[PDB]
Order: sequence, then structure tokens, then C-alpha cells
Amino acid sequence: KYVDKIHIGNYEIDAWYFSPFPEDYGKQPKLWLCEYCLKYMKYEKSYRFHLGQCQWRQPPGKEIYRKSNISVYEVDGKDHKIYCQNLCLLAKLFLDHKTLYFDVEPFVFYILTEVDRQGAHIVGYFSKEKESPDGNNVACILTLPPYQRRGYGKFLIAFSYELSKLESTVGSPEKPLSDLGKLSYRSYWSWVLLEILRDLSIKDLSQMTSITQNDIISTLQSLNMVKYWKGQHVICVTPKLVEEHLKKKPPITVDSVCLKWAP
Ligand SMILES: [Zn+2]
Repeated sequence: KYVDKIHIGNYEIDAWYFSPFPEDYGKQPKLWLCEYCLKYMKYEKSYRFHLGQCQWRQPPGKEIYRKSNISVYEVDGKDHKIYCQNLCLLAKLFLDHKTLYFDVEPFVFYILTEVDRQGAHIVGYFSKEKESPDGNNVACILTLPPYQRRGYGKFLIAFSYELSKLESTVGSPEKPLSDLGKLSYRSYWSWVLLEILRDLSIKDLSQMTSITQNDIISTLQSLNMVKYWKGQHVICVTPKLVEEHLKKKPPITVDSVCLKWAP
């Protein structure tokens, strides 16, 4: 038997995939998760007791972004082990290809929250290696199911490249991506590149956006704005073609002004 469903905050969510909740927890049909500290519990009674006792009303670590009622928390895997393990086991219920749950010390986690009077409610996250050999600016990324396809996915994608720009490096998500992941990255890449070309080599676009040359090429390929000549990719842009494509912005965007972060 695997964990079939979770209660988190006011949400009931059915599992998509196996998640190795350890020992007797992994043998429970339903797990009850504190929406703040992400502690996983076996029974409604232990959950209700924890609701009254737990003092956490936000993720741990540093609030590195705040605009209106959207905030992003930076949680270092080394300083907040239990929290980051809890998050990885939650994420694995809804990510097929995530493989790391417990060995979290090498990772930083960026928690997207929407805030009200009660506290900061987890919407989604992405994990990131502190040191990436392959130059991955995102390890795993997820919007929790009840929040999917409402702008939040593209927000965390945007946020990951805002970090990469401040690092003065190029980045690509660790593959494979989910079907949703693939569509959201493509949409984001397109929006960024179209908005620039509306107003420059492929290298220039890579330095401006922190998007890899390969990701830019595949995006310009999908837009039919690149040609191949004697073994070189050539940008073939037409202001009418660019304006026609734009004829969309995500509901919420990352404001660099509201990002308080240094490498
Ligand atoms: Zn708690």
C-alpha cells in the first residue's frame, strides 16, 4: 500500500505518484500535513492536536521576496533539514522523476506563498543545487495541484532566472520536466524573448535573460524566428511577426525591485 491522499490546510489532494514516507507513515492511506512546518501525521486526532500547538505561520528561513500578498522564502537544506525532507516527500506525491527526499544538505528550496491574516500558505516550490556541475538553476519545480494553471508555475520559473541573472550565470531546469513543466517553460521563454525582440545575437539574448543558448534556439525554432546557414543558427525576426505573436503576460510577475537577494 502507498499513501493515497493528504490533508494540508483546508485541501484534500489525491496522490499522483509513490512517495517513500518512511516505515508506518508509508503504510497509511491518508497523511495529515501541517500547512506551515509540513510535519506529516497518521491520524486526524494527531493533526488537530498539532493545529493547536504549532507556532509556525510561515516557511522557515529568509523572506527574500514580498510584493502585495505574494512572498518567497529561501530555506537552506543544511539549516532546516526536517522541513526540507517534509517538503521533498510532499513534492514526490506529485512529481514522477524526483529521486531525492532525505539528502537535502546540498540543496536550497524556494517556497512560493500567498499571505492572509492567518499566515503564509505554500502554493509551490523549486529546489536548487548550491553547486550545479551541469549549470541547473532548478533541480525540481512544483505548483501544488489545487493551484496549477493559475500563473503560479510561471512565477517560480521567472524567479529562478532572476536568481541566475544576479549570479551572472546561465541556467536550465534539470530534466526531465513534466508535461506542464515543458509547456510553462516554453510559454515563459517565448514571452521573455518576444518582449525583448519587440524593442542582438543568440549569445546577447542568453547574457540578458540567463536562458541557455539551446533553450533560446528551441524557443526561436517553435516561433519560426531562427534559420540554419552553414552550420550556424541565424535569428530571422520581423517586427510584424513579433507583434502578431504577442497579440500573453502571466497573472503575477516577479518584480526585481521586491527581490532582496545577493549570490
Ligand atoms: Zn506544524
